[PDB]
Amino acid sequence: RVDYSGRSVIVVGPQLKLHQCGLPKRMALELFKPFLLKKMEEKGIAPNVKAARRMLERQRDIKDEVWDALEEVIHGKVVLLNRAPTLHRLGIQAFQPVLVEGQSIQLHPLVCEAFNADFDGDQMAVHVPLSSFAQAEARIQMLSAHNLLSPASGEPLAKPSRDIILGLYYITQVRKEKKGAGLEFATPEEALAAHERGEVALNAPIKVAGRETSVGRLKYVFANPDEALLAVAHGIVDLQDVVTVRYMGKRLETSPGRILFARIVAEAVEDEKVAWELIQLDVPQEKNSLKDLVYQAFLRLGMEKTARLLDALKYYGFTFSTTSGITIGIDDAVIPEEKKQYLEEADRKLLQIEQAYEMGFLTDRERYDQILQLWTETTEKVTQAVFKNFEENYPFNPLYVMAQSGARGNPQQIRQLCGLRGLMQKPSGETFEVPVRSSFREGLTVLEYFISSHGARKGGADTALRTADSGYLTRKLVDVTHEIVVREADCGTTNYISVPLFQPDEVTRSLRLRKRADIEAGLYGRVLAREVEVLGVRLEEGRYLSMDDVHLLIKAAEAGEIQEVPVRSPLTCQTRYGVCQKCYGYDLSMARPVSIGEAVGIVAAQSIGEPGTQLTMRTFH
Amino acid sequence: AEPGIDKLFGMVDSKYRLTVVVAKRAQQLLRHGFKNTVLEPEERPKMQTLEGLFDDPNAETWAMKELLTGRLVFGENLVPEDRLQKEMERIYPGE
Amino acid sequence: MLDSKLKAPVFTVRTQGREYGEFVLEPLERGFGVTLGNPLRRILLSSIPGTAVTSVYIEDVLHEFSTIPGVKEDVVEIILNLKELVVRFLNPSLQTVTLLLKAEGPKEVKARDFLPVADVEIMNPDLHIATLEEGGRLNMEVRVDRGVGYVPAEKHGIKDRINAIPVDAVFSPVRRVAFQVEDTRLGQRTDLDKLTLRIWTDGSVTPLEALNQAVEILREHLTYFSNPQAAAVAAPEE
Amino acid sequence: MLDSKLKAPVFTVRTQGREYGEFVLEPLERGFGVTLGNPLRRILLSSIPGTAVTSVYIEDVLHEFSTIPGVKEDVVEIILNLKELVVRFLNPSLQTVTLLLKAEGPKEVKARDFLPVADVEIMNPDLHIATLEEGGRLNMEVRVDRGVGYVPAEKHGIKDRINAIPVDAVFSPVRRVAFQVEDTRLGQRTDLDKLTLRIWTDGSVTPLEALNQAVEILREHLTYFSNPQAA
Amino acid sequence: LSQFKDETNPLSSLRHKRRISALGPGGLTRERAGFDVRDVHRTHYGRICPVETPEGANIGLITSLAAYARVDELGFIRTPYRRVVGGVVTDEVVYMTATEEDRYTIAQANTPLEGNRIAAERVVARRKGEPVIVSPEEVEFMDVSPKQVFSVNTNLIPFLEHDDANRALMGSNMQTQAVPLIRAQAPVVMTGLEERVVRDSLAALYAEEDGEVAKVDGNRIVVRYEDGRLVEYPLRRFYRSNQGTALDQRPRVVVGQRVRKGDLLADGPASENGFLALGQNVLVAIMPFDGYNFEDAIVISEELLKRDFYTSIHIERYEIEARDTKLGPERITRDIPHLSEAALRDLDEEGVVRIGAEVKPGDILVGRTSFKGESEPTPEERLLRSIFGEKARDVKDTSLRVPPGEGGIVVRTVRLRRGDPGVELKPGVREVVRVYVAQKRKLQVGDKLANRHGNKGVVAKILPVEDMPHLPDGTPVDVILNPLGVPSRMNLGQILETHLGLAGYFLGQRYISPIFDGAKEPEIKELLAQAFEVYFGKRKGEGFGVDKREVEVLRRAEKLGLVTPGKTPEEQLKELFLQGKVVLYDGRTGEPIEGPIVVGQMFIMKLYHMVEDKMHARSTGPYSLITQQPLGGKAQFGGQRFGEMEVWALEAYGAAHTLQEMLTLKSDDIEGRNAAYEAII
Amino acid sequence: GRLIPAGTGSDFVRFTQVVDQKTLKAIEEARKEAVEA
Ligand SMILES: Nc1nc2c(ncn2[C@@H]2O[C@H](COP(=O)(O)OP(=O)(O)O)[C@@H](OP(=O)(O)OP(=O)(O)O)[C@H]2O)c(=O)[nH]1
Ligand SMILES: [Mg+2]
Ligand SMILES: [Mg+2]
Ligand SMILES: [Mg+2]
Ligand SMILES: [Zn+2]
Repeated sequence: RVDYSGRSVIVVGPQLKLHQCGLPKRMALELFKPFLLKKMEEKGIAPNVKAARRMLERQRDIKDEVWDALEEVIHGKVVLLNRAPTLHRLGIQAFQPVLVEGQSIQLHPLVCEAFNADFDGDQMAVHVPLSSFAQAEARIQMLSAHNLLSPASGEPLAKPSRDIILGLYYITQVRKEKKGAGLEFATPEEALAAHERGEVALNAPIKVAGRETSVGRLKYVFANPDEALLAVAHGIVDLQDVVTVRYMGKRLETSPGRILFARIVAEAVEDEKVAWELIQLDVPQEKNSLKDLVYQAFLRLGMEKTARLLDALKYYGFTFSTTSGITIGIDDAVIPEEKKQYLEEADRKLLQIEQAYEMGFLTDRERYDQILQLWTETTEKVTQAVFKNFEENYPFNPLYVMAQSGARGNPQQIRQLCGLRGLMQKPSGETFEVPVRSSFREGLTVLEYFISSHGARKGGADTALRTADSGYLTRKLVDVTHEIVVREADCGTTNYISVPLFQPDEVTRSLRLRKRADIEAGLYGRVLAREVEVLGVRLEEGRYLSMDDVHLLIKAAEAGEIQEVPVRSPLTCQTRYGVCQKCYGYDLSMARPVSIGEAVGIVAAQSIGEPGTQLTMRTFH
Repeated sequence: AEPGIDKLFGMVDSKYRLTVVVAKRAQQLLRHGFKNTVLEPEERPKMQTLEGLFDDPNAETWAMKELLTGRLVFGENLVPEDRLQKEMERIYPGE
Repeated sequence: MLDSKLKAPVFTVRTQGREYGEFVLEPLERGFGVTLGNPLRRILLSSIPGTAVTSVYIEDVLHEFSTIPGVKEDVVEIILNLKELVVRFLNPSLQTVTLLLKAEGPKEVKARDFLPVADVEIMNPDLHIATLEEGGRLNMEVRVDRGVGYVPAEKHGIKDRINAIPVDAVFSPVRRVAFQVEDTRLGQRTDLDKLTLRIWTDGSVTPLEALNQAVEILREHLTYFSNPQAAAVAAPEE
Repeated sequence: MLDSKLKAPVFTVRTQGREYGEFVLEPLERGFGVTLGNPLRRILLSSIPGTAVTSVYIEDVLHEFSTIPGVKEDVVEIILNLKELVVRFLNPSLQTVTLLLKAEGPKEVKARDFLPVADVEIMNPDLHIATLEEGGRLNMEVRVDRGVGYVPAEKHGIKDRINAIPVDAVFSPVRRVAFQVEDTRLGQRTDLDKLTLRIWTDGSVTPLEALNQAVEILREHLTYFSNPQAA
Repeated sequence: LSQFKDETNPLSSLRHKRRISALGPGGLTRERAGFDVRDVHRTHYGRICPVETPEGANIGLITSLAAYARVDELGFIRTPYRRVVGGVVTDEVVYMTATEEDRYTIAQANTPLEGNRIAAERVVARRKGEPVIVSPEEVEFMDVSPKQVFSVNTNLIPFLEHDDANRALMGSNMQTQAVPLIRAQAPVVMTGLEERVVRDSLAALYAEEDGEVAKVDGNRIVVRYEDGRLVEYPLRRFYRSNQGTALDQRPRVVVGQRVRKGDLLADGPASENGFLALGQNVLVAIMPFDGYNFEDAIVISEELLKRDFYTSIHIERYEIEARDTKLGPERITRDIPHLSEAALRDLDEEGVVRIGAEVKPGDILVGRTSFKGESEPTPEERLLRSIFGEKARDVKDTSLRVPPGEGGIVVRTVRLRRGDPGVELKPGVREVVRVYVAQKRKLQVGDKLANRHGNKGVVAKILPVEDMPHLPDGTPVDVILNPLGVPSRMNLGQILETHLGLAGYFLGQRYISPIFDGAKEPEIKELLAQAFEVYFGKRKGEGFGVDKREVEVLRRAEKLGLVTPGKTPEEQLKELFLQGKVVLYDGRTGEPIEGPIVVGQMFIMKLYHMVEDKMHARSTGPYSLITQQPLGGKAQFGGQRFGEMEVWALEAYGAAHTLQEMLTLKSDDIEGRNAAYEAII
Repeated sequence: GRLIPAGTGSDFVRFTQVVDQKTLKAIEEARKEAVEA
């Protein structure tokens, strides 16, 4: 147990900046007490410390001159925060107190994704690092605005998340307008005329003898960027409508919100040049498209300038999300017309199957196994149509968006809502031959509801079976990796390994390129054993594999110039009781080569046991 | 973030040296008052309280500001043992 | 005591050129930050004394989609070279004026080739509208006006010539306005506001003026709550 | 004929009792419906000052969590009523008053039963405070204070006597504020705002007064725009 | 198998008697038998709630008995079935066992009927577990109620059928943590069991025969029954539960009010006229608000606090001992030796603190003086106290103090010396003083909030009403619920609740949907249809058309494909209102929210405070004798366990010094912790 | 309870020293005190 600690409930802190937290001053004045007593002596608040302490042992005796001294202690310093369960490095993150009133700790909502904490009352604990070295450590190597990327992937781990996406997606996204069809005539104002009497929409897809254009692109041609938003201001048009704008000499056909975004990024990076050549001004922003934006802005522009970008993006997502005004009324659960037509068929084929079993042609399990396959294909067919619908008829439906934008919920989730929950397993394991036919919009049967509670149970007796202890794996992995520290810089050995780029799984021995991710995995930030000369470029022996290069060698393997890569591993390291810095590679949380002294084995263990609570418990196929 | 975090990373070969440098530097910087400060009157850190700009008590924050001007020098070896435990006391009052 | 009336707010202004300004106001009573933000902003975006082109006379075009011979900018391109052009006056009388531009050959065209007709003092010195190269020639009679806001062509009537076309009216000489309200403290009062406003203008009017006169348009507007007439309310019906 | 500027419009009232008033303003140019009609709504909802019970003393009760013999209401509920009581300070300089209420035997104690004070008008004298039974007796004192915003028990001592109860004080006398912004035409121009601030209040203040005040506030606020200073 | 009685509220007190555990004398946890046993069995239909159980470790082990369930003379759980013969359903209802049940083809509760008679081609029926579509002729028994499949805490959630079981489990569970509001409301949309729980729980006080009321005060009621009995019923007043939450009655009857048997005389602590009153009904807009509801976080209209809406009265009990000692008896004296007397005011009462006083942290409930030090004065203090006048009294300040982080105001003290009235003393303990501290606890940033469909979130921001989103009639909203906490959950009942609410709000009504019967999508739009009158069908009779911002929205609305292009700007809205969404105005600007937002009434409960999850903070204090690791006092809160997992956390981080100082300086380093303190001072 | 063998507790960095441009004259404090006569 620790002597400068504390705990409380956590309430989100949007206004907060990436490297701070909302803390009860009430809390701080325990925690920082002795540090405070001095400042009280340094100031006229006390004659001596015993009197200064005395000044405080009764709440109401505490003069309010005092608090102006706590803020004064704090200035500069940082607290830590950790959260059960600490399943990796980032369960502890340093921030700067912002003394707030009340009984709870406000907490920036970007470190949310790392800490794995939400606000149905998760609590965090706070510690104070004491020694002028501890704080040194804490600020330079635990501050929540220096640990942007992830030790497991390389990928950024403070990204636009929820509301932040929902916001950003909706103002970059451009719209499609149906009442206009495909029409081909003379442009002049003959085009505008149909829109004047309204037969053509505005961002309807249209192609007159000339090019492919909106209406749209024609009616609204803007001189500069701010002339555009000045229009949407006066509500003459939105950031969703498609339009023509001029910039840096280019004549572009986007939306205003595309620019707004292409600006939001521009400004917060102080570098309009390196700004615009990172934006995908051609698609809506979402979970990945930003996740990338960040990463780029992290090699291209410093870690420090990357911190700003995250709050700027966070600030807009919010603001915009509010006024954007989504929700979820029951009517947004938009059921497709096909669900009948399919359950009609499925219902009638179930006839055929039952007649063919009533007859003698299939055995019991032959009948059983048939019916289920039907539903498998069926449960898919529904899930499919549900989405084509949301793409063709309601491409802005709340659910549909949150889904697509990586703001919330997956295919199978939206299904159970619109489509059909489908096959439920029994408690013994064997699937019920009868599925839940309803959806959540329709409301389940008193007995459809029972059916679906056995696997509803199992889906709890599998995570609670790892709640009591699944720090189990990491225990084991730490017990055998802890000693491994990066000791030597170069531990000087000719030898290596060769990562493959092709898989033999079309089988047997039917070759094929391994999914991008797979490669990125074994290649990112490794150190090159032997000069690779591929695609009119020598990647020189002893290089540090830039991600750009992990993409280049794939291009080169697609190109057909390479099949293996001579990479240096820890698998063949020769550091006496450790691992050299070149035999490791990048840091991964930073896009640099790993600095010496790094607890590499511990990171190893955690990283591998962080996600153990999300490996499907026992074999269910 | 913290001032020139990236640049201060570049000054050292490894992450941790800069942590050792900064802390150790701060130790002396807030041992001998702030009498050792290779950082001029006008480029010193400040607060805003009581309506009055007064220098930042945060030693750790000074050393970082300091090293950022390159005025310091660091290495594995620079001086002997207790042989420094007297030099800085005499040039900057050790009371 | 617990306590009393409010501290007089220090309206801080740091100026930078003739298009941009930062306006800090603090401390404000919790919520007033916004209560000032919005109404001032929209006024800054819909009211300030503007002057815009609304109909452009064209020399050698009957249909506004050609590229005029001997000139490598479009009809559509050149009109947008006009929307970026700042005009100011010195006369109270002017409610609408028309200007003239003439040139062809291997020279270099700017904004000064418009005639200083009447009090119209054309602001931006070096501007770019078009470049000619050969025997292709052009000479225009572009119409200017005085009004406020943003007006689409398809939303206004009465045209200049039969050799002219309706365009979009960029009146409001204020380009972009930002303001973030943020929690500020007064020794014992964390609840208070702090308003920071940021104004961008076409260089016609000083932002500080646009502000001054915006705040005034409000002050001035608030007086129209004066000369009251009474009426019956409504019906019970039940 | 200066073709750039406009003419002054028709402010008009439409009051009912003491707690409702609409306020129309045709014509207002495009936008100005919200532009103007809003801020007021904040100021109005937030910052118009009123009056409200701040301290109760009942004869033999020592604190809120207590029950008086022959009295249905418990002190927590008796108070909860007084939260509603609305009073008028007729003389602007009056800053507080302590209403008195004795009552014995069978009767429903209303806000009328409060001992009269000069220049102080109980606006809902029928508000039910407590019902006492045979043998029941409730003698009380009740503090009232002109104030603004929302000051809650914990945030004031108040301690008249040393058995007083300091009650949560909802000060604003402005009970709700809508504002319609419909369209009106002036022949030619056919896009013009009809601003219509609708302010129900409580009785201590007139929709009109409240409105007059809020406007004055915004103005008194627009004051701090002049007088610069660079940082 | 015996434990503290849950009594956070009446419902929790009733769920606890209806509990089943496998633990105790029968094999427990160490052998687990997981996936088996913990799995909901094919025989649980109407015998156990498939959806009530503790979360985490003790899942499927502890369990709650289904509403209609019964334990027969032998001890086997029986659910009732009505026997049907020849498709003619009889009321003759049998309580079959588990085994008896497997002998029949029982049919589900929602078979379309025609009086006695089944009006269905295919009848949907269990055949010893396996569901099969069958013919009437084959049926024999039928399900009594959709209810009979679930516990009571479950049966209180409207639109259960639309609610995924996971998130509805949470609901069943959190109603246990309902804590009586002082404006306890029963919900706006009810299931039926509301009255029946309050009675069977003994939450309220009912009349045991017909008669006339004699007396009514806060204290008691005397009633004269038709037989001649004038019986007095005390109204058990401001009593302390196990968990603090105040149990006590409040009368809902006036003098000489003639009355029937079983009629309500005093409401529960959580009954609003015999109706289970666990939380409060509120106007909720569902939508994102500037991050303030970022991940299950929730925002709160200041206006909820002025209405004393989520206020709650909490009694906290303290004790203090007067023990005999080897260094000589210690006292409960008003004369504590220190430096103050102005800080003894509320005390005076010869030790104890006067019934009525405010207490903040640090203030003294009961003063106490104890002998400590082993006779002699300190080698340093012997030189010290002499200068002042060395009485140096051999007594110490062991006075019972207000634990840090709020107390409240005193309601009752109890001074028990020697136990001579018939109270069993504690060995070597002279006397004991109790104090009781009450506090009304309003809503506050941190307070947590729940709904029966499994929505749980913490009050992350209490905005002023000047900022809240408002309806056209100026009515602003009470609570703002982000919607992202919903697709992933799949608890649609919360929306079927927010809609119906929007109706009953203006319809001036409340409803009773029952568990699998209940309101359907047509009737609700139809109820919204009549509600659109109240709301809008009288907006023009006041002289107001439509706003210039409703124009602005409806455009964007019809594009979203929400409303019909072509229909009238008036009746475009009516459509839009039947969907549940209305048109909100951003309370800040006054502009509208692009697109419609579904407002409406939803019922919400303030989840209860545990002291484990009280706000804690240590700078420094006591230390275990043996191991010498930091320890808890009463005024002092110990440190946080710094478990292996957190240790790795920093190793990983190369936080060298930091780790070590968590491992020495701030725990077991006897020497250095002292060395540290001084340096910091 | 010993210092950790990593991070800022790795024999690699640890011994890193810091000094200032003026106390850099501690080399000339011992520089001019040797040869006599
Ligand atoms: N990396 C990581 N992920 C975790 C962790 N815990 C939960 N998750 C992921 O978060 C998502 C939803 O988590 P829950 O919090 O359970 O969802 P809920 O809100 O519906 O309850 C899941 O995937 P998802 O729905 O695909 O996520 P998303 O797309 O919503 O971000 C899950 O895999 C963790 O400790 N580490
Ligand atoms: Mg979650
Ligand atoms: Mg949680
Ligand atoms: Mg306490
Ligand atoms: Zn190696």
